[PDB]
Amino acid sequence: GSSGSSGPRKASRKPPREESSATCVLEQPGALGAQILLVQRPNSGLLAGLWEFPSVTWEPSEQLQRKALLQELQRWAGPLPATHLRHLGEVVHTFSHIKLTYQVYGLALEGQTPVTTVPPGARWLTQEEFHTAAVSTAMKKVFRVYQGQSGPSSG
Repeated sequence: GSSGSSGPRKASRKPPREESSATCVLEQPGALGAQILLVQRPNSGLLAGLWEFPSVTWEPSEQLQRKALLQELQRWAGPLPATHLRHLGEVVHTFSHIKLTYQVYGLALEGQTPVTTVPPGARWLTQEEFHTAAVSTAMKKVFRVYQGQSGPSSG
């Protein structure tokens, strides 16, 4: 009985109070070692026009979420795996009179083919580059979480 509506983007009807989204972290091997991807929103104003990992609307089904979750990612990079995707914890930030629910997702290319492609709305930075990057707390929290289950060690 999921009450409330998801995706206040459309015609302003429901309050932001109920806002859920599923963000994922895309990483790929490089000369240095491994760099992640960071996209910026066209929005302008408060918490608008900032850099942060790509995300998609919230899905009730553990499958629908991952499915669409990738769709977006592809829009930026392109070829995105499926099995490599795995949910790693979550990030829920409580605002003054609002409640946001971000789903932390990790996705890295063990040894698959690179993307060597990206639109003018997405930039490929490193792990140390992201931090210094202007990112909203919410997002900054998703990273530390994604780092958890992630290591170079064999697999």
